[PDB]
Amino acid sequence: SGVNNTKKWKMEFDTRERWENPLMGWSSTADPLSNLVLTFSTKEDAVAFAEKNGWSFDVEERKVPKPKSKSYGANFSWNKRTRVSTK
Amino acid sequence: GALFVHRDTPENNPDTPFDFTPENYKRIEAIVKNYPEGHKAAAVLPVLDLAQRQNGWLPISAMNKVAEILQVPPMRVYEVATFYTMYNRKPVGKYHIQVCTTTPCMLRNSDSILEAIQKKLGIKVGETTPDKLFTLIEVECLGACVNAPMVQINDNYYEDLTPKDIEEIIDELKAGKIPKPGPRSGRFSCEPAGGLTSLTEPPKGPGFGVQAGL
Amino acid sequence: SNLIEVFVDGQSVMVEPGTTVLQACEKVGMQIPRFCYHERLSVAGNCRMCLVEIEKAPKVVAACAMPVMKGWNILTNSEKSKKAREGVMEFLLANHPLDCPICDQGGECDLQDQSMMFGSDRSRFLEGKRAVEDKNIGPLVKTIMTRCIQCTRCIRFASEIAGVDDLGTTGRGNDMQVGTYIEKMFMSELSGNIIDICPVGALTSKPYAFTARPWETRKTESIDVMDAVGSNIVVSTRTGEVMRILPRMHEDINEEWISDKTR
Amino acid sequence: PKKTSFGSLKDEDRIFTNLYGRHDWRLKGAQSRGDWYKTKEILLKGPDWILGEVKTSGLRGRGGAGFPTGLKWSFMNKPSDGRPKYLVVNADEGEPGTCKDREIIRHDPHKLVEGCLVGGRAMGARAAYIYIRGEFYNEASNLQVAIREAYEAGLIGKNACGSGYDFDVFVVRGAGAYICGEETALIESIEGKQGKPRLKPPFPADVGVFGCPTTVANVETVAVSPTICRRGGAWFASFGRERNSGTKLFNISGHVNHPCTVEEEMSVPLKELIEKHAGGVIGGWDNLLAVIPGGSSTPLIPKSVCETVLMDFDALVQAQTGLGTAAVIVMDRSTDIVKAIARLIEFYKHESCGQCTPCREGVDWMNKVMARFVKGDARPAEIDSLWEISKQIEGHTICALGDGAAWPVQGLIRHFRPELEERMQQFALQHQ
Amino acid sequence: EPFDNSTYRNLQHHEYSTYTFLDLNVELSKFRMPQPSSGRQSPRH
Ligand SMILES: Cc1cc2nc3c(=O)[nH]c(=O)nc-3n(C[C@H](O)[C@H](O)[C@H](O)COP(=O)(O)O)c2cc1C
Ligand code: SF4
Ligand code: SF4
Ligand code: SF4
Ligand code: FES
Ligand code: FES
Ligand SMILES: [K+]
Repeated sequence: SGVNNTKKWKMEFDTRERWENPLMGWSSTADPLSNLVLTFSTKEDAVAFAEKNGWSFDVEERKVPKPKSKSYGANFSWNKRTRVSTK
Repeated sequence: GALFVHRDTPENNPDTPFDFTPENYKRIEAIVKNYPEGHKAAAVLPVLDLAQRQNGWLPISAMNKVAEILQVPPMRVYEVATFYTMYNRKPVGKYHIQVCTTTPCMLRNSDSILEAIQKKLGIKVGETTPDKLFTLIEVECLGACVNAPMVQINDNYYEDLTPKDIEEIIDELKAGKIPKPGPRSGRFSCEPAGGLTSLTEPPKGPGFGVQAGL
Repeated sequence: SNLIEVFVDGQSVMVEPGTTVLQACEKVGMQIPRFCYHERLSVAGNCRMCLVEIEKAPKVVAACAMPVMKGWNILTNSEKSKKAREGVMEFLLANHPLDCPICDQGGECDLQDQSMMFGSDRSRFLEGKRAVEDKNIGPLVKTIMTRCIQCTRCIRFASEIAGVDDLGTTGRGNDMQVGTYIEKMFMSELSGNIIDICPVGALTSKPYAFTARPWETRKTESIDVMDAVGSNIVVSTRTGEVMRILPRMHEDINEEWISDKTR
Repeated sequence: PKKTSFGSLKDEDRIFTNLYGRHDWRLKGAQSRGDWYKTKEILLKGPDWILGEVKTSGLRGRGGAGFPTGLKWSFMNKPSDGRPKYLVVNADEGEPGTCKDREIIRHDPHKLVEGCLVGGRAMGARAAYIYIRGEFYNEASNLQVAIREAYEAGLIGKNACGSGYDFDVFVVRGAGAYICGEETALIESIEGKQGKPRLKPPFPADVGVFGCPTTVANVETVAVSPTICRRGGAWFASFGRERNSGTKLFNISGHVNHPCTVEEEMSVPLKELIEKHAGGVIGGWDNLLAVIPGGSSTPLIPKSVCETVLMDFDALVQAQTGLGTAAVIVMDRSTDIVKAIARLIEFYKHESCGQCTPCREGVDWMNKVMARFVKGDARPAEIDSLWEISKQIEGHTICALGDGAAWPVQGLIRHFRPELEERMQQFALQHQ
Repeated sequence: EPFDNSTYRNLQHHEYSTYTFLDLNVELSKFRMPQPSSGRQSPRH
């Protein structure tokens, strides 16, 4: 329920092949740029890194919870069909 | 008991025979019309009590059936059935032997009365008689604390009891006889044990110190 | 116009009348700890962790179900607030079973993080903990009911978002068993969402069943294709396999729920 | 000019002229005792006059809260938005030691139903919801047949006492709980839901039963209302202390010679009450160990303070307790205070609402620790922790019963801490 | 007629049947008023 991990822009690279090692079942890969994420304060600063390092980037947008309206009085209404059946 | 996960059983199965008498149905409709429409589910508690009167305990079929008469989801009836006190989710004896051991009620040695019932019936706290007439189960403050340790026999109040006073009361119920619900002493309802210290002279009649026409 | 001026930790915020206290401090980043208040769900105040110190007030207030009005400074970090946070959380952890080594929610465990942030570092409990029998309500949701603490989250979700009025509470006191009473089978198109709204590791994904643990898995974002709504999902993968499918947040698309078909 | 002492309330001034059940509790006897007199003008004068004498009387809360009835009922004086206004009467009698309501439901029912009618007229309410405790069966039927008699007399309902106002009366029997005594649980229990109290403010005056403007009131609080308006608030303000005016039934129980209840002036020296009506604590006054002044929730008080302390809301407050419901419970010297408190707080555990975290986890935890103290297996350090968790319970609960169970623990600690300590050393000695 | 403070004439509660509560509740149902309407039949509607 906490929202501390959704306050910093992060840049990550695409996933590549993950084959199992013959000797013992492993997750061996051959893409060095696999476990490399980078935190960024704001989006324009994050993307400024991408062109500067010449990486074909894809940008999403900062999804934020829309502001809701909560009222404990609604749980017991006279006519409105929002009367909670049990607390 | 202290159980709250009902398990379907040969007697307490969802198909357990339960209904409401034609006399009963006109009582539920009286309960329903007493309460405003749009909130008729408020009548769940009186109806659930009424089912208890009809068939004693409350089988799961009885709780399910009253749920359909109240157009209420069956579990919502389940919650209120297993949250209150006199709703008997399991079969009980013909006379529910209730006793209070709260501090204002136990200060006058309620244990002696409770022990006296236990030895006379040969029934420990919680279980019922082998003949299924009496069930001695302890309850909290029932409301008559100003009197001596009292017992709630099924549905009537007996007060001012004594380790001897329950004895002849119990065997009265055993041998098909009801006693008089009330204090077992000279005190009628709540009067002082030594006599009367209030309401001595006749009360003032209608009309005393009315200011102007009111 | 209509905006009511209230203060949080001294700083003044501009809030729409009827705003709850919890929302007001959220506008500045202060996230009051919670266990019962879910934004998509109703408000119940059963959590008793959102207790916060009102300025020049004698009584700690429940930040969730309280409409804030003007001339109030929400003393989030006050000593009175922290003591209330400490008090109720110790009550929460009193009867939690020593399971989270094996409890699957270990790693998310909304109890663990809040204990690591708002809670003591030792237990003064000297009695025996209560144990609660498990109830089966699905081959897809596990129920170690002895762990969960007075949900009102499972209950509201069933009665508001899924409509299935089968989950409930049974009894009072310390036990007050939460479940279905009779042996019923909680199936709905959105039944699986009780798993990710469970702060405690009682309602857990039965197909998951300790396949992996949170820190080791990598989360990638995608869109489900099982339905045509197109719910945004998070495909948690590790070592080259998919263990869990989690619902992302997209509001208008899927809120934060996904169908059991997609999960 | 002012009453230096208090007590010996005039018998004519005793509001409940049938509290002992020694007079006809039917309609005919009630009106023969002053009931149902000039209700016409009482209903005709409107809420403004009815509430005016309530302000003049300054009736304090008789249900265990002590809140002034005046402004509490004044919250209803407000134009209707469409939601019908209701009035409910709390008759749970949940508190151990409470018996005052139980007797006066059956002994003078018509006075109570007339009390609702006068209260409802000021309240602008539509229907009366007297929520009687389910165990209270015979008295509930006694009150209901009284309502039928009043209905046949055309006193309530259609054209109440020929005044145009229409006020219905319903007797709803509960299904057994302390918690239903709480005002929001009573609303929840009436609504057919689980008897779990709802949160704080949305207010009952705004959102009450079925989401309608309502206000709970103790049975005695509305019982005195007719006698209030007929004789004015000047009746009630004459007796009692400064903002502790009026009279009240006093549930004297426990280790006393004559356990009984009695209507008497309030703010009376506590020694006078237990010595006059109860004939002193058994074994004499010196045999008294502690007194629970009103209700279990209010902390107990040792005899060192019981010498004088007047029985009124303020006087109990500096006595580190409260008047509550004037349920006088008296322990003697032979009484084990630790055992009595454990029995008291074990009752709270059984009658715990279960909703909120503190009162559910803490009170059950209070049971475990306090049970260990009674046996004595505990260690001396745990005494203060019980105090700490008691403060954690206090003020952190939706229901006031949590604070109603923390106070007895605090009262026991503050007044008899050596008693547990020596009892604690006794266990550590014989067990070795 | 004479004032006698020695009788508990409240004794009709002794011969009270279990059904009595609802039994006489049925009979005054005539002496009631039409209950207010919430509009919708039930909160589930
Ligand atoms: C746990 C609990 C139980 C209560 N039980 C009762 C009761 O049995 N009778 C009562 O009159 N008030 C009781 N009250 C007090 C109510 O909150 C409320 O003050 C009362 O119903 C009406 O008080 P008033 O007449 O002063 O308005 C209880 C409160 C709590 C918290
Ligand atoms: S919920 Fe599970 S992971 Fe969290 S503390 Fe309890 S047992 Fe441990
Ligand atoms: S599983 Fe989660 S939501 Fe359900 S009762 Fe347990 S803690 Fe509460
Ligand atoms: S404090 Fe206890 S009695 Fe009060 S609402 Fe919470 S659980 Fe119920
Ligand atoms: S004290 Fe015995 S009934 Fe409350
Ligand atoms: S967040 Fe749980 S009580 Fe407000
Ligand atoms: K979970």
